[PDB]
Amino acid sequence: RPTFYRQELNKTIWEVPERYQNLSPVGSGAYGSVCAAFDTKTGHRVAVKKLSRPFQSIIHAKRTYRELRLLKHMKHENVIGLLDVFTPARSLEEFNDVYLVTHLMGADLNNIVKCQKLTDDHVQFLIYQILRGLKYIHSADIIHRDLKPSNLAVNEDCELKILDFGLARHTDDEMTGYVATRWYRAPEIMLNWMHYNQTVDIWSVGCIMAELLTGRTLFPGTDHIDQLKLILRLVGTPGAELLKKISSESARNYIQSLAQMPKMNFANVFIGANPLAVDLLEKMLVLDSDKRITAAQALAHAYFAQYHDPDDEPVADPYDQSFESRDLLIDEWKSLTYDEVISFVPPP
Ligand SMILES: S=C(NCCc1ccccn1)N[C@@H]1C[C@H]2CC[C@@H]1C2
Ligand SMILES: [Cl-]
Ligand SMILES: [Cl-]
Ligand SMILES: [Cl-]
Ligand SMILES: [Cl-]
Ligand SMILES: [Cl-]
Repeated sequence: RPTFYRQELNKTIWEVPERYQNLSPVGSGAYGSVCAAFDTKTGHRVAVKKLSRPFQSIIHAKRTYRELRLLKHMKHENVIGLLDVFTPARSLEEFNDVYLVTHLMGADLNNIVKCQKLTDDHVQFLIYQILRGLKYIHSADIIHRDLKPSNLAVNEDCELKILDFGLARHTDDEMTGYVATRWYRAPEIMLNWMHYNQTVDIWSVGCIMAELLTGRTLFPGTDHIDQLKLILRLVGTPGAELLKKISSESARNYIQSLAQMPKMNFANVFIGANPLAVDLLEKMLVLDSDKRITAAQALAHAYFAQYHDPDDEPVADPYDQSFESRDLLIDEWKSLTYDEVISFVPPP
């Protein structure tokens, strides 16, 4: 067991191993506080995330377990990777606090795309890395669900990592009105049309790739309905085949109230873009999710000819998510989380 020291950082007590020095607050969502630090063991500038009220309810306790299981599994260049997890507790009986550690990232896609100049070569490399990471995530039957520019970390050399997996956190109010939180969402999940699957992430990659090419948001809707009208104007109103797959009758009833529109010409929307970029956007931005290109199929598209290497696009170990259908008490979720903290093995 390392030695721990205590310090108060913006109204909060932090108890961390001596290896972590020069702690300084970076911010706080509603589910945690984050400090920057120097790790004397690895020599990395690290990002440390402390959880707020991890075991306050059954919902919160299960979310804490879900986040720790997911972060312990992900071992890929283009996805967030765990360096450490710790608790100052010496037993299950006094266990209350969880701390998570990752290699530090100082900016998102918004920081590097708006406030710089992107060649087609930059767009190829950034979208290649997102799809390399997604092939790995999807091979473990994991769905991200919340891909958007603020959840993609990018460094000086244009190297990219996916972070902030959807842990089923987003509220009704967070998705309301003129908000970036909704602009990258597939229409089947925005309006609860049907049981969704991993194809929802490919829709989000299409919206991100269009925005890198034009410098503008693809579907900046003022509300759920305005956004659907923007989507259907580009990709066309649904045919009988997709309408049958919408399980919600009221959702089906509303779509059928809209005047029929054909799919637009993408060469006339994305004026001047590489024709191979236009062709890939047409294969991602398909209304019927059954017919979208997969991450594994997209990596072999001629747009990425420069970067594609089928011997260096790895898949994940199997990931058991049977806990998701399990009904347990707070103290049972807390015991499972404790076991995952003490069994952690750091990377080499
Ligand atoms: S290193 C980082 N997030 C990791 C958070 C985390 C998540 C899990 C465990 C530990 N730390 N985020 C950078 C700060 C903002 C600017 C670029 C991105 C967003
Ligand atoms: Cl230490
Ligand atoms: Cl990482
Ligand atoms: Cl504790
Ligand atoms: Cl964003
Ligand atoms: Cl597993």
